[PDB]
Amino acid sequence: KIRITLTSTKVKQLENVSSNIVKNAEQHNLVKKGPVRLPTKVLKISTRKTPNGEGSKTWETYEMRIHKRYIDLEAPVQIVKRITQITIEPGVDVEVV
Amino acid sequence: GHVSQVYAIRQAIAKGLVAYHQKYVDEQSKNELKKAFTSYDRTLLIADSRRPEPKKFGGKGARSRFQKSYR
Amino acid sequence: SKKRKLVADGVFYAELNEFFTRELAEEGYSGVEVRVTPTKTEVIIRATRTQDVLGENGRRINELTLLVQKRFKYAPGTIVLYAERVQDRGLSAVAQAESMKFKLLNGLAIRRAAYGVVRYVMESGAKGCEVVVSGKLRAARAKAMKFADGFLIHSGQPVNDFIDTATRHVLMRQGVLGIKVKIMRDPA
Amino acid sequence: RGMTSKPAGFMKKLRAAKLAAPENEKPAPVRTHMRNMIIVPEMIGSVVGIYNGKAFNQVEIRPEMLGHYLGEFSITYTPV
Amino acid sequence: CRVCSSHTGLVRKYDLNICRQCFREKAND
Amino acid sequence: RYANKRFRKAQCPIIERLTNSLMMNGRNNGKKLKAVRIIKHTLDIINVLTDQNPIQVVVDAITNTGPREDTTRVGGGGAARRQAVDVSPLRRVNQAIALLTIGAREAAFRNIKTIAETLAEELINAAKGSSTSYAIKKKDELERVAKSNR
RNA sequence: AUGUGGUUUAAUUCGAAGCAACGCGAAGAACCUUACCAGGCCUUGACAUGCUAGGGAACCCGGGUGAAAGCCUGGGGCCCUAGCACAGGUGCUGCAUGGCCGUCGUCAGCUCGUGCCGUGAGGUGUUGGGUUAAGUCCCGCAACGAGCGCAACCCCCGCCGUUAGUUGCCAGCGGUUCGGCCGGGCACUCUAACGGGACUGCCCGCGAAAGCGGGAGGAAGGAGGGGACGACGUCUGGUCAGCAUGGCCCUUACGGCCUGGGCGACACACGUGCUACAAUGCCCACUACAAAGCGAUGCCACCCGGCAACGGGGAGCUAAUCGCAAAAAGGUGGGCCCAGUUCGGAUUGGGGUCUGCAACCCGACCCCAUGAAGCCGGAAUCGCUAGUAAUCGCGGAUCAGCC
Repeated sequence: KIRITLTSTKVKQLENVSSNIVKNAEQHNLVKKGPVRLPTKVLKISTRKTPNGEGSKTWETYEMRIHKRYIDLEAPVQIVKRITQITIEPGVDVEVV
Repeated sequence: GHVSQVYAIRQAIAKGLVAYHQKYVDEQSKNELKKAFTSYDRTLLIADSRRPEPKKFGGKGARSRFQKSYR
Repeated sequence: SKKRKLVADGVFYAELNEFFTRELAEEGYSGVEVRVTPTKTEVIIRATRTQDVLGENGRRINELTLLVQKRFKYAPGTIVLYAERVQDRGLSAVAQAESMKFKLLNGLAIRRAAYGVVRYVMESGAKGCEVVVSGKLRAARAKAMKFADGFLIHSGQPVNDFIDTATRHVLMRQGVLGIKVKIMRDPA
Repeated sequence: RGMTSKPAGFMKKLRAAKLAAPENEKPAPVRTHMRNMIIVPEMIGSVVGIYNGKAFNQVEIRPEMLGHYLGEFSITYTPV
Repeated sequence: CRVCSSHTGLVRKYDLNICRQCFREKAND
Repeated sequence: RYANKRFRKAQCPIIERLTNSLMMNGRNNGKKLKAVRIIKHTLDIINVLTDQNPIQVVVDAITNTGPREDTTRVGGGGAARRQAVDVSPLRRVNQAIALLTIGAREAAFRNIKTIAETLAEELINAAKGSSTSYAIKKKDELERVAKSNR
């Protein structure tokens, strides 16, 4: 039951990335759940532009929508092998349970 | 809230009525329940996009602006 | 990255950039991209003169890369050091700016130095370019200088300009004078 | 009014006041910003000047006075 | 904060920047 | 002026637009519900005390309340004379409804948990069946002012 | 309540000053913070590499004076001194500056090229008529076009669909410790990626045209709502007190530590606010709909002791799966009956909880008693054009606690 969480700013960067992981693991584990979408949350943050330091007076508003993708892979085995070396795109941050 | 729900339900019953039959739902949604040139009769068919409204700075409410005085 | 040490992970990058800018100046710094996974950070410094960076037969690249490890211990993790050549330094706003900033330090006619830079940039590629000099021109009363050619128009307007921007400072006995270089390239 | 089980008192004056205790008392005052402190008996007899924010007011503290804050003794607002 | 050392108001997470200013500054380029 | 006239959804009980307008006049703080209730309860009040159907009573009230002529100030060569003038049909309604609610609020009688009786009594008092009450006074007073300075 | 003027004070640290200073820097003043005041204390120096010379040289424990620093000194047993090379100051100057910010102003302008007019500076274009949020567009014209700007291209919110389903729900069936908990199911909500949709496109009216008015459909319109994008410049605008930095000034101190006081003073003046003067209301009870947020010694379920604040105990959560949380206005039933009142809660007496070394000066909270002014506000004056104003409650940053 290896839950994989793939998050990224770009929708494509994930579709590519998460898709790769689906195909690879297909080789040494169960058959993956398939890239599940998980809705995209947008965060609006109004804060000091910089951290405590210069221009505490500064502000600004930011909106950063972030995308997610689970594609769970139950019954693990040499999934790890196909996954470990295989990754590509930067712009993606993946963390696994 | 109960008010919001009243609107959502109102829309629901408006939409379902259309699926059952195109004919019944008329002008707001389909024909008479359905649509118009400009002003909305009831325009039950539309989903009121209105949302609370963010508070803009420099203004108390969002829209509401502080009044001026002789000061 | 990690909630706990995203900041820590970040501080290091500044640390790395700190040395590179100090050392690599002669080389002609343009940008320092930093990619990372675990204890193996990328750092691919871009330079006009890759030679200056590398050293002879790669002797300098060794020292610097080694210097990096001192700062980046095992905890930061060993890091590599890729270097790519900048095709046409003339295109890099950072360089173009630095280029002018240096001449100003020399005490060259600023207005002319500006024309030349716009010309060089304009001369090789670039759909449009513009250079801006701060004040205290010729150690004179603070002023501002301009110069531009080609459509910076269709740039400045955010819509996919792809305008490289760069600022370069210039310490001087008289005082600091900022330099701005804008280069317009094919839009998206 | 009981703040908690242990009465708080900042150490700046305490450590200072008590040292005076073995010699005896200290003539002249003391001066501490720490109006926040509660006064303890060792304080008695002493004269601690408290900070209005403007200045330090001489407050002789007597026994009836102990449970108090010290700040209670130095009023911040003046009619002036 | 960490870089500029402006104490006045640095976010903890970055724990950097002069304050919001450098945070915004670094972000800007 | 303020904006284009927005059309108002007719009243749920009696699908009369004018009624909704009246209700809007009553409401404050967007408490649309309390506002509707007060008007409805008043209508019930109109039913018991008076044999007539409330809808008719109200409409008649507004009619008595609408000013035909109003005086507006204007600067002539000397002093600002108050020129008498007709009132728009749109304007007359807003004034009538507004004046009713105000006069209604004016009434001493505090009946029903809310205002509802004052509205009920006010409307009847307005009717010209009974053309009295504070609302009508203002109306009569304005007209009187006009044509005074004919 | 709060900021300011002023006055007062040992000091009430500093700055900000018409719009664009005054709930402003302060998104957290009891000590701290803290820059002020009182008192105790600390010169090769609080830090760097080094020189000549006399001297005790590692080090460990006391006393005198003191606010502390420091100074003097007793003394078990690398370092001091003399001469030499060489930190700290929120102390002044924002008219020496960087940076950043406010502002006119989200406002409609500023120009070029060629042509044409003029001896020339320059003009024409960019003016005129209609229209627009707009130098926006239309018609006109010795002008014809163009560049920066406007608009558009980008982001968030409105409606629909495809893809994806560990979010979601019996929608739909079987079970239940009846918690969507279990199997199951992607429909729905949702999550995030992409696609559609609005263009005065269609209908009637006026117009030369742009377009103005009106109507239908539609979630939505005639720029649908909010951002990014605030131009060249103006104010010798604001900040050396965030930081940076030229120059000037202080170095037993214009530095540093500490305890205490002050920034919380008041005869008064003003700004911004809160609560309210009540019946479209107040109180008690019962009962119903939300969003966006935050949680490690942190949110605190539930149980117990207390009228209560809160204390004791303790589950889960590591947070779409647990907690903050109750939503308030609202609906239902009762009380009040027009009174300074079951309005209104100032002020004051007493008891007490909690944080914190410590709540006199000078914390918040609870319970009893007290129960003020206030019955709608002079001259004058402020906000807002729709999901806006008005009204109701909820969260957060700072943060021990909290004004």
